[PDB]
Amino acid sequence: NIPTFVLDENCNFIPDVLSRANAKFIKEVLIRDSYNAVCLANSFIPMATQTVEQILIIITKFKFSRSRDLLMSVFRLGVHINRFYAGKNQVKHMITMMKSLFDTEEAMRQLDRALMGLFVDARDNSYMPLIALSLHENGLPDSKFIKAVRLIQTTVNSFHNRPDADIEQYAEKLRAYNYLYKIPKYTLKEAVDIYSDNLKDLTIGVNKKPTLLFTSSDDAYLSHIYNDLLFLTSTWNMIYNCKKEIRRLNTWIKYEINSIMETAVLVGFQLPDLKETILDLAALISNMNLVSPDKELFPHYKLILAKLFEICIFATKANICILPSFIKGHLIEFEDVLKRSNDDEDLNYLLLKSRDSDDEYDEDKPPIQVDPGRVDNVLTDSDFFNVTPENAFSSIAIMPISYDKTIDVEDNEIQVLEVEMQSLSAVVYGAVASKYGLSLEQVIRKLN
Amino acid sequence: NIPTFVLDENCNFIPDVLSRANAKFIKEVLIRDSYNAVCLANSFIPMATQTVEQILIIITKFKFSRSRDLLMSVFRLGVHINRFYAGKNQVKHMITMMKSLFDTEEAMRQLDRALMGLFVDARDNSYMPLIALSLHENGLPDSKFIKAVRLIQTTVNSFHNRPDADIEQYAEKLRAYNYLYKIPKYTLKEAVDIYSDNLKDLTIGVNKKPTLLFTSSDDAYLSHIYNDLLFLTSTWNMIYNCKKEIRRLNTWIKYEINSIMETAVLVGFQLPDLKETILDLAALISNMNLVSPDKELFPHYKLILAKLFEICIFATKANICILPSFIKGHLIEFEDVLKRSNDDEDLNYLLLKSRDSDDEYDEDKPPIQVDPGRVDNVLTDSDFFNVTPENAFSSIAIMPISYDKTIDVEDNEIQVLEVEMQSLSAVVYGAVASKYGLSLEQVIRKLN
Repeated sequence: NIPTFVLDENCNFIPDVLSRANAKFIKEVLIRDSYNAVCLANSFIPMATQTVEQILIIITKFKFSRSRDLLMSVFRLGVHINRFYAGKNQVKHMITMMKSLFDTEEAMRQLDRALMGLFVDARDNSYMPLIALSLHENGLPDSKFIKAVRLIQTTVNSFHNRPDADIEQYAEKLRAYNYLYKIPKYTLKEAVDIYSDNLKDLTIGVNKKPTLLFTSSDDAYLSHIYNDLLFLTSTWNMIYNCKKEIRRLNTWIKYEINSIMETAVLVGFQLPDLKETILDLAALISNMNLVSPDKELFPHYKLILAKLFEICIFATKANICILPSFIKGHLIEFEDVLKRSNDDEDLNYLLLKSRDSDDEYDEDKPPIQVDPGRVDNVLTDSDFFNVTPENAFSSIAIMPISYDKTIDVEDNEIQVLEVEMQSLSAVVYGAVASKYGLSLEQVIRKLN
Repeated sequence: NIPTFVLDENCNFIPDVLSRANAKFIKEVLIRDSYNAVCLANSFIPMATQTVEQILIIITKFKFSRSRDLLMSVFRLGVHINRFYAGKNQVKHMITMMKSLFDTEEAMRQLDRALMGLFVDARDNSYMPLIALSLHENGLPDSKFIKAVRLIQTTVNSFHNRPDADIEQYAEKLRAYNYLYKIPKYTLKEAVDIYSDNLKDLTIGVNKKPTLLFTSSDDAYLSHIYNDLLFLTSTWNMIYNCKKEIRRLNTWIKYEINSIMETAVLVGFQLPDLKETILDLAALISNMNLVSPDKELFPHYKLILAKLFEICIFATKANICILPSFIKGHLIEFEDVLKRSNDDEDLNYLLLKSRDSDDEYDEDKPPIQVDPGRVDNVLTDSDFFNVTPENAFSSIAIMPISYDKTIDVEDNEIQVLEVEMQSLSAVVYGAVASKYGLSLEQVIRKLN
């Protein structure tokens, strides 16, 4: 389904948005079909946010399937940010090009004359505010676009409308370079050919004013203006919806960025070497949230995405299984076991194999991993945890981690219990203790 | 790459876990490569949780990509629940089979005799705690298993060890029906063939006592015991880890189920006809959470999985774009706009275009969708929302919805601001109002 003209060596990431190195990382980790889908979803073609999501399928090669959960979130975010940035620059140029059609009195009077010609039998003068005065970036939201097109369509009894056979199928090419564009009911293939070039030009950002039929000749006057107005209104509606979709991307991005902070902290539980990277990430997101409501956030997006790719690359090279949901589930279990634990039971007993465990063979004495009275710390498993000796005894990056537990329903309101987890660091300390054969007290004693 | 024996028409879901209609739904919405991967990930082959995840890729046919976000979470959960159930039943049988090898006094004396023979030159009696007394379901965790195999390996100085040709690559087939099994350094291909059969039977659940080479032959005795002890210890280590992984799945499932409640609520924003289904889901999850620890939760898992599939099937039939992350992002933006608004700006003003908005054409008066002073309510878009007239004036299923906003860092500690969102219901009544040509006031007055 992928058009060859959206193929790109950098997966269509703008240099200002993502580094060459990071763009290469994406090609390294995805299977061919997924890479091609990302190319299309990240391409110059205007599309609604839901269309981006349908196309965007992120599938890693088998090698990197261990860190899919992380890579998917980050890559998705990157596509959103890229479309946001690219989109803004694109619609700006579209506005400049479409505005230039009638930015002189002579061009406006030409349009005035054409409108007068087509609307010669009009019931009233509604074509002025609905069409004539709405050919700008705020002029034609969906609701007003529908009315404008219906009004144009009433003028078919003022000229001999003889649509080309199969013009509907013929005009389908007008979405080749633009999936946001709503194709109106054109009548002339001659007109559609011109609008095809116009729309392609608008997407590419070609420095060439749009062509209209009624300003290229004098022939078949009214049918030419009829099709031209359909083009003008649909294209301005498309431009309006570009601005709307850019707003929708911006809104999503801010939430994706705030929510991924917990993801990064959870990754840092599996790979504590990332501590400084994660804290740097937190500072970047803090600075982003500090900004006044009116301002442009892209510079923050750029830095944040870069920092997120640092985390992905490291996590991928570590070759452990990055499963933030699995880790959080086990942090919850740890707190629950701790909460129900007895008083001849400290964290050392709960988190760590006893030193002479391998001397125990009694079946009624479950070893620690299957003992419901102790903790199966998945971070003692080499597939879920690694740290260098240099960072083994540093504090971890931490933020408040909680989850809401559904406990009742009152009519339409679901009741929950917030479970705040405040002893999380212990499982990481327990992982270090296990790796290096120490007690918890010994590990903690690394106050430094 | 998928083994032939794991291909299945119900995606290897146990009937008691998932209905045949729901298994068919899975087959309907996934592409073939994804369906086959799910078949393997959901198969009787013992695997570590991380191995399951590496294999489990959920890819929808393009027709269903609109709801991929929901389907991915529910199907993943389903596989986890299935593996938990199947796994518990399977390891119980494995234990019964392996236990039956030495459950009579005559069988025990034969083993003791075998043991003394092989360990004739042992330098202590550690073969008793490490091996003889650890042939049970709690006997051989990884740390002990390593020591046990190392001890067995020392006995090659007590017999003529001439390992078969090409045995270590030949033994590779012992993981065909078991990916959790650790393959030890066997020496005899006659041994490996017996163990291949044993392991295949164990995974399938064949009511047939395993075979040992030293109790089935006479020839070259000591090398037979040597291989048999490697089989016994590795198989019991595998059984122990089965128990461990079952516990890991159970831990993960509880968190997936609690977290998906919010996902379901968000889907209900887009599809309020699901309100009663969502409130029933909350009651099921509440019941599950009520259960004292640690009882068997599968009856609850079963019901909850079936209720989630109801949500999936309805959302998919609806053919709208189900993006909980996107929706939550826009709930957050609505809150912010609401907070920034003044007393001249009521919800009706913030959420709905004015009556005569399509008469307005001034460029310097941005229409509602691109006006930063008002809300672009994505639920007025037919791609994101639908409801039947019968449910248009029912209140939505609601739960507390919050997000942590990262605002500062000090040392290793990340500081956040909890943002709890009130008035979320208004975006739905705003969608209803827009859908049916009503004011917000006209909607809210009709609510109970």
